[PDB]
Amino acid sequence: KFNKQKSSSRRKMRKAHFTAPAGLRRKIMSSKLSKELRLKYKTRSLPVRKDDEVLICRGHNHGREGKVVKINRKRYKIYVERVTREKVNGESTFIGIHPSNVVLTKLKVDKNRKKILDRKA
Amino acid sequence: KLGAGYETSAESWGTGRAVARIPRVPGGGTHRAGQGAFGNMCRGGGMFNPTKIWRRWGRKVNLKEKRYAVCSSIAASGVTSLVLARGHRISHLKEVPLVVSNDIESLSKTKEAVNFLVSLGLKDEVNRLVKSKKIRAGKGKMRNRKYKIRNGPLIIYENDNGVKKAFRNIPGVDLCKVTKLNLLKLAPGGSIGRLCIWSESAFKKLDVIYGKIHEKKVTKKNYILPKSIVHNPDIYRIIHSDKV
Amino acid sequence: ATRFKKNRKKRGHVSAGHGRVGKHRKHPGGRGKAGGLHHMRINFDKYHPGYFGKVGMRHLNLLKNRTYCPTINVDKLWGLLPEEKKKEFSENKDIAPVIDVTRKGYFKVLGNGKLKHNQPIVVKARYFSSVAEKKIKAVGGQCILVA
RNA sequence: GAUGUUAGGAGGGCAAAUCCGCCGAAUUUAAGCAUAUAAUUAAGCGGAAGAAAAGAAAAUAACUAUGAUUCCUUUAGUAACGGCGAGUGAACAAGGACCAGCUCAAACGGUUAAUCCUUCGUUUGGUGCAAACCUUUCGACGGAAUUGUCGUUGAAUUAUUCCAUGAAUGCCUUUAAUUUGAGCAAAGUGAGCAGGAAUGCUUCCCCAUAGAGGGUGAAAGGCCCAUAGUUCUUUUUAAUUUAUUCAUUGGAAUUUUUCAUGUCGAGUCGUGUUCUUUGAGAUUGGAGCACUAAUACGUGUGAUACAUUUCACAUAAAGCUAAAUAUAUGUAGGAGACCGAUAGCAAACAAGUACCGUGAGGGAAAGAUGAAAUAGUACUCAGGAAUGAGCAAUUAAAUAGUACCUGAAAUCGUUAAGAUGGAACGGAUUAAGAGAGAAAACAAGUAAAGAGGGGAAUAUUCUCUUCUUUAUUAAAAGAAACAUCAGUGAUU
RNA sequence: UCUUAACCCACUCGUCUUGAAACACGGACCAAGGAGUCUAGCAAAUGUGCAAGUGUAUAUGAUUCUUUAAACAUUUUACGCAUAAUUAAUGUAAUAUGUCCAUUGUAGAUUUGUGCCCCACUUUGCAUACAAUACCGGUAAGCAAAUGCUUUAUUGAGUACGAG
RNA sequence: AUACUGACGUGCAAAUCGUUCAUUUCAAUCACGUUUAGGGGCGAAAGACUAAUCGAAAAGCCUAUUAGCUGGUUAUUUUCGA
RNA sequence: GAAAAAAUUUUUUUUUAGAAUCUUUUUAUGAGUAGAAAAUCGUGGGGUUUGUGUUGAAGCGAAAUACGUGAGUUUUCGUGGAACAUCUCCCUAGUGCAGAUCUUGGUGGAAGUAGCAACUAUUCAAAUGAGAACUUUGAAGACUGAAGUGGAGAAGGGUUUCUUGUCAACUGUGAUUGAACAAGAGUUAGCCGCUCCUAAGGGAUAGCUGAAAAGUGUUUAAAGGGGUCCCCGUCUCAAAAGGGAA
RNA sequence: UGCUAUCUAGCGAAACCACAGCCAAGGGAACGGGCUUGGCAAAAUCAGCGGGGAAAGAAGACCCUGUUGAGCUUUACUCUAG
RNA sequence: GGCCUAUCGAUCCUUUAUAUUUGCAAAAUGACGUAAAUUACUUACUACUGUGCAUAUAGAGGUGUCUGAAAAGUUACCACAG
RNA sequence: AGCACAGUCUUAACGAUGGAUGUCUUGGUUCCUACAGCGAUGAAGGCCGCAGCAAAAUGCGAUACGCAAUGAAAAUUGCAGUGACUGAAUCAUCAGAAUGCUGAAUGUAAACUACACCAAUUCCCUGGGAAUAGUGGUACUCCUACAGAAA
Repeated sequence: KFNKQKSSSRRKMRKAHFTAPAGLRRKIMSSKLSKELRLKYKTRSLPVRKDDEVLICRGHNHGREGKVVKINRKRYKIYVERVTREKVNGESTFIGIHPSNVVLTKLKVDKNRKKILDRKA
Repeated sequence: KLGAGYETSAESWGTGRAVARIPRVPGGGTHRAGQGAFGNMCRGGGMFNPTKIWRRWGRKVNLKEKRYAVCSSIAASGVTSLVLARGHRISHLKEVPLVVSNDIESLSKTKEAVNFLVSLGLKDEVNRLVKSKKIRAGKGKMRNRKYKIRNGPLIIYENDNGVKKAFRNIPGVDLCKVTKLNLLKLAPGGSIGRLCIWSESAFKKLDVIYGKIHEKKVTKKNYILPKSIVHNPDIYRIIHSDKV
Repeated sequence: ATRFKKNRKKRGHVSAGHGRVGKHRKHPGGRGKAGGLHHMRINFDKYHPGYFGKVGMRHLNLLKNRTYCPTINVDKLWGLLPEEKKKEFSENKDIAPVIDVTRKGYFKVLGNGKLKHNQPIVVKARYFSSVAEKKIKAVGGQCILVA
């Protein structure tokens, strides 16, 4: 913006969003952190891991809480346990949720994640 | 691109075939074979006159003319009726020539800036600006023309030590340094009578500029002030006048 | 520009203001100045009388700066004074204005027009006309030759 | 001068936008055409660089002169050239950008070349993890070379001042710039309403040296990444910061005083000639050919052939050199009052591809479901099988069903209505049918009881107002008809 | 509104063409694309700014550095065109006071006056037209010891208190 | 490939088919390999042939060559008008 | 600067102009190609202004007691599912189609028509399969008639072969067929070819010309082979039908 | 006599097409399918045919015009290899 | 100039007349002319000054397709624009 | 259960047909800024390969859609394998690897996987033991150095 090196064109920014490397995709699988935890760490946002616990804030399933099943980094969908959906034949899969539609409560904290939390503090 | 609409190898197939006299591509088994080639009528044929780079990028307009426009636009900005006429909401401003203390040129925050405009009474203008943030129509938007947003206050300043940081990130509000003063910002869209907010320093410096004070013989090579003899008394007074 | 041009006036009118009989052709007289003498002679004679044939010597390597001379007429010399200086001379017949015309870039002083008679002026210049010198002497002034 | 698969090395080739060399046309223009023009261009064959080329006076001036090159502004469409027709066409000054100088050769130095190089070696430093780079003087053994390497820019001689030099001990501190990757990085996922799902609508909040941008099931400063702001780490190069003693050798610049007056690029200049070329003109540059020079008091210049002589200015025939400048190419960025899928690069795509040509070559058509197919058409019935249908079934939506957005016109199907004697449709004018509509094309007010809004009075008393409803009095508006006028006719 | 009716009228459009309904030519139908432009240099017109000047050229400067690829400024007296012309060309280049003054006519806008207005006389006389003289450069002729002159001829994109 | 100017003449075919006729041991025919390339080749000569292409091939470029000549040349009202 | 009407003097209702390219008023006038002008209208973008958006925009189809002389504008109903306008003013343009034997794409009428006309002839019964004139089997009848619709091979093609499936398209009629489509499999050399040799030939060396590119080819040679320091002596590719080891 | 045509089942084009399609006479660009006055004029079709459509092809190769060409020739002008 | 109405030719180019008028680009070419001066690189004063070339003005040499191209034939082999 | 001449023309409704319009858009485009040569240390170009299931682009080269190293760093799935409480699985960086056959192409060649000649060669182990006909070298011109030959 005030920097005149980095582009503000729509076209390039979109292209970067779509052709993103896996690490870049992982970066934009971030979610807002739950309100007391947010206060505790003074941390707005964290990248989700597969075993985390979210509350859904948008879509028809808003106000459902639950553990995260699977992440699809590539096409930008997380899967949550209580947003099941049956297919056309009646077979059950999970509804995909955009990561900005959910707020994160319980983070699973590994050594690396702890080091990141330490960096944020 | 210069050669565009003519790069392909093609010629008129000529008389004896009833087809048009225009050039056709004389290809093989593919659909280009005998297909219309060059010129504005044909598919892929390019413009009738492709654009050369030069289309009068540098025009003049005199030093005296430019100077006149700035002076006259500042004079117009002075006028209360013109400020309202330009579409600025202005009923609760105390009077249109707004000169403030130099404390403005020391401000820190966006909040202080908003409070300052509200204190002046320019709240209604700020509301109009805040509302006027919208996504543009038409096929230009995607050529990096996302918004249309309107124009409110222009702050005319001596020192950059508050206004620069304070009124930055404020929708529809512009700042300009008193020496610098651009006509395009003083009269947007060619519309005279923008709401101009002056520091006492800026206002006073303006008088010095057109006062012939300091800087030896330099200013306009010993010159000041557009000052033609076109004049009023208003017309109705002249006719009403008892002798007349 | 495009708003106001001739196509917008003539847009649906087929022969385009260029004549249904005539039918506007690529170069209907040939190029540029070609028809001179041959068939456009009457135009050249009535509008361009000095044009054809040679006159005079050839200088082959002239150079403009050798013959460069800006001139001034005597009439306008008192005008090279500012207003207060002109008033001061008008008042005082004891002293003459000296005028160095070189600072004003002039080199020859020519003789045109009237003067407010009986007032001396010193003119310093490279060149003077016969009449200019005579008028400056006549009004009680002086001419000074100076390179 | 041969020879060597001798030892160490090099050149070759590709790419080309800008750059440089040769070689080198015509269409065209003159309304024809032959000179001129196109054009010292296009094609052709060659060579380079991140820029090159040009460059340190055989220059311009005639002034009170300037003083390597390039480039811009300019002179200047001028001097000038031209079937003097068409047309073509410079230089000097000036304002600037920018400025940088120089060295071979010859001359000079013979105490025995003060030179150069290969091979073999050898060590005082310093980084880096390691690879490795980086400094560093000393010896050999070979060669080269006096058919000339090195030094030196007249020569000594005086006084001054500077510069290289080596050792010991001290000491490498603070900042500023500059430029990489890094990080950290503000407030709401609050009501209420309708919704397939808000980021919508409202309404109550806020944050902003972040209200650029993108994504987020519909328009988000406060949903996320980003963004503004900063905190560091990276590149180099400036200021600051400390020197103190002991040591040889050598050199330079001035300055005196003597003495020396040397030098200065040849089949080259020049002239004749030819052709080319130009602004060059009784030949401007180039090149071919013939003849072929002079020594600094020479000879090159001073845009008209010449003789005789000035005067001013220069020092050819050897070489190098940064910068401003150019950059339709390659790559990397940033862009846009550009195009928006028949446009725009030939190419938004599995396009320089398919396909075509013996081959040189020529060269396309070709984007869009949905929010989500980790929602992609389940199941049943009738079907040989395609398929169809469903009381069945996904989705907000399937006449959204994957050759899926919207889905125009040509064209054609069903139904309905009308028509129809060798065209068809139209204009002008009424008709009868078939459809649509009440806003001018009627109904102000009053009483009864439902819904709202206000104002005053001191959240609620008084009171003013507009819509629905029942019935209950007006009226106005247009069209008729006759009478009455004024204007205009015709009649007897 | 649409729809037939019936009465009256109604010849293929475009086209080049003296003359097209033509036995003149193009057109099976529909969709989309599809043609007086841009630059250079010149001219008049009009607008606009300044004026005997005008145009900041190239370029420098900045607390100009999302916009800003323009906008702003011109050093704590370059160049274009216009300011007098003429001409092969060296050259030459005043309408003159010897109250800033002082070119001559005739029409002619405007102004003064008279006898709550038109007037008829007078009064002043722009612009412009139609002339007139000068004078400057060329060219003559006449003279001629050049500050070369001269009554008198002619000629110029001339000049007669600047207009660009 | 002489004739039937046969069939065909929106073909089976950018020269076919039928019938007729000429040629057959030599200046014979056929293949494969080879040579000569565009104002050039090659020609028992017809301006023949040179890849369905020839009184100057094909390819690409100069090139958007040029044209007193042909065709086309797009909304409305109003005005003056050859 | 006050006119009328409704009520029952006093209440109510209608109207009540000042935009100097504007408004009131009068009189005259109205042909039109080539051609010139003015006033408008519409399209893309930009600045400017103040609006329209998912209780549905643009777009589109059908229309509208609609407005304007007209270009057109506006609206209703239906579709549609995302962005849309600016007449307040003004810059900007690749800006307005019936036509070019226009360009490109789609599509009709012609028309169930032209047509599916070389090469003597097929029949009967069965099998297969949902379905058989043109698949398969059998029985008849026939033809090609060894210059063969037969064997082998070259060029050229390139898995077309072959087995197993198989029927969306194609197989100009049908079709279960197939040189079509899908899956697999298949080509084995001391002795058969190439491979070796030279020819007609091609490319180079040595040279020499040519700015180079190239043109040439022993033509001013100090270059490859055999013997035991001598003797020969340009090289190389070129026949799948010449020569040639089995 | 064969093969087609013809009719059926199946398959299935194209050229072409302003709009089309009854005549007589007149006038008119001096030869009209449409114009004007007359004759007249009744569905839908199936098979033939070449009167007419001044039928189709394709910017008449004829002829003429161009300060467009090209091939060829000379004691046309001007060059030029040899 | 010819009794009148008829008896003729641009620019560039060539050529010769003419001038007390000019140029050939830093200078000069009659002439040390005329005076003085001479310890000399002296100082004044002079209307009429080398070859060659260039001008300016005035005629003449020519353009009869006569407001002024240095210009023959041919194509039934032909191409193209109309 | 009856009633409708058919055709042609026209009209409206509702569709087929077709892909226009509108709306989009990881694309073009031009300008400006910036750096800017690769090659016998074998390039570009071209072939031939290479995926567990793998055709075409992309990617890569017999170690072949990843190796090593680094920084991120827990997943990866069409099937199937694999890995995680950080040198594996995933990405990006990529400085160490490797580097097919060719191609200037250079041993002679060329519608050849043809053909010479000279070196035989490679690995393991600490100065010894095993393997393989495999692997190299051998163009033309030039230069500097050396050599024994000649006049």
